[PDB]
Amino acid sequence: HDQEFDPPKVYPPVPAEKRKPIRVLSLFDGIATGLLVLKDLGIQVDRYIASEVCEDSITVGMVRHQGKIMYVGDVRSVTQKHIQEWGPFDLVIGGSPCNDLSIVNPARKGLYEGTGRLFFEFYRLLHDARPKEGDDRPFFWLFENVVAMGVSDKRDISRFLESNPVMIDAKEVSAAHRARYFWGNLPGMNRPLASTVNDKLELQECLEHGRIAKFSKVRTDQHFPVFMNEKEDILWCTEMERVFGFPVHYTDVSNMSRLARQRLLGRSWSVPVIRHLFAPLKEYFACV
Amino acid sequence: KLYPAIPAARRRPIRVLSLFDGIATGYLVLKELGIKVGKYVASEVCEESIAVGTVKHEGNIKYVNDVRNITKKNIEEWGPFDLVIGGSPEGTGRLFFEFYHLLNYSRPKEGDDRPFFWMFENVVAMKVGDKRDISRFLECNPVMIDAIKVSAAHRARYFWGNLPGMNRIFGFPVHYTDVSNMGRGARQKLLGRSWSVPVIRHLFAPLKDYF
Ligand SMILES: Nc1ncnc2c1ncn2[C@@H]1O[C@H](CSCC[C@H](N)C(=O)O)[C@@H](O)[C@H]1O
Repeated sequence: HDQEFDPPKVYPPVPAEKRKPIRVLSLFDGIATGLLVLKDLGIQVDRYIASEVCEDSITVGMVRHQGKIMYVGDVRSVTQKHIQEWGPFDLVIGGSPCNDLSIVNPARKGLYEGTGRLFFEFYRLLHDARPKEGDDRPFFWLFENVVAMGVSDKRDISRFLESNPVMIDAKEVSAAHRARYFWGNLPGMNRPLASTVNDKLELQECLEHGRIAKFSKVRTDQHFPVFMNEKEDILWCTEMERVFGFPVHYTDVSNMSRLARQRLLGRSWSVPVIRHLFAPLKEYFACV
Repeated sequence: KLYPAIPAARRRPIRVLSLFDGIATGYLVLKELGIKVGKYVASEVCEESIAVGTVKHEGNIKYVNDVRNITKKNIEEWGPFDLVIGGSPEGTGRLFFEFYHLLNYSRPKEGDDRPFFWMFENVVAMKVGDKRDISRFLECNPVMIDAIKVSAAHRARYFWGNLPGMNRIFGFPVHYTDVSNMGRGARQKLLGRSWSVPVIRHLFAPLKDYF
């Protein structure tokens, strides 16, 4: 599909003597997957600012990052003054809530409802955190969304962000079936999925003991995908974290139920997919 | 917000970025403002107002086939725009965010002291959430200009922009409203529904002083 045409801006590599840690703005953070991947790659983080509403996700971040995260409330409360007073950013990330962007809803409300239009909030903060002309600072940005969108919606998003959406499927690097569009200007945006041997490709490596995988991988019949003691059992939450690439026992931070952990892990990013995406940032920024 | 004034001896033509207008309001109303407009841009998805604009204005207009085709190269190729207007004909937020996306790329950068003027207008069918979110997006507050002090038929609009003379001094005009049109039903459909004559000349009034 060639509807628009624009070259991706490739920044020159900075040497090690002018190497600086990253300043990261994370708009729709949720479960703090971005800072988790950044800490796993061994990258020094000078400032991480997450604008999260949901208190369970804020609790996930406060437990798993120990007060490193600077919290904002709603993204509508962020102005241009808040962007220009919190220093210039080096990495902007986010994925808008796809309640009305997904075409799996028969009665979907579209891009221009209060769940979808938050994307434009992103664009506004994309417009504020972007450096002006004449500044050769390497500025990188990343937007995530689902594959189940309309043609006009994806076309308008691609025109607004001015980048080619690469499609990445979790089955090439992890044990999940979800294809996601990624807008951004990272180097090697469409390079193939370098599967890490430490990543759990099959489903059975993500299971616990005493459980047999019925399928080869899981999706995002009135049965259950795991047999347990010759009985079909629901897929566990820690096993869901191992499928989604998270560390073991990650989203157990408060007194939330099983349904809350499902709602948090469903909306979260895939750790291996991000690790692939954030990989070339290591040569552009600080290392630890 | 107040900007310093340029002397009026610098007579330069006006670059107009008119968005989702359809029938060309900006080119015609700036022709009958009394200043020379340089180039005009027109684009609309619907075909009726594009047909009216390509028959009426004799083809002195750069036309774009669709509003979903203008890129940053289309902004920087046709010169930096001094005037950016959005003329109103679930596509309400569609037209607004198209206007805001193209306004972000026509806004002068930090260092340019160019006098930049823009204008957005919208109907009174706006949700309170739409109101407060869009007022966060534009970082400004609109003004209500109504047709209860100036006209008989109901017309109420709220305006955002960089156009002064909008806080307390403006009341109701007397001459151009009563010499504008006669009120009949077909004329209520055509020129009474039309949003070209009533306030847009007053919003383009403080622009002719700079150029
Ligand atoms: N207006 C808003 N501003 C900021 N966050 C919001 C928000 N509305 C909802 N959220 C929260 O932000 C998250 C966006 S949903 C997708 C999250 C993202 N894909 C991830 O990496 O986890 C949701 O968990 C939701 O609870």
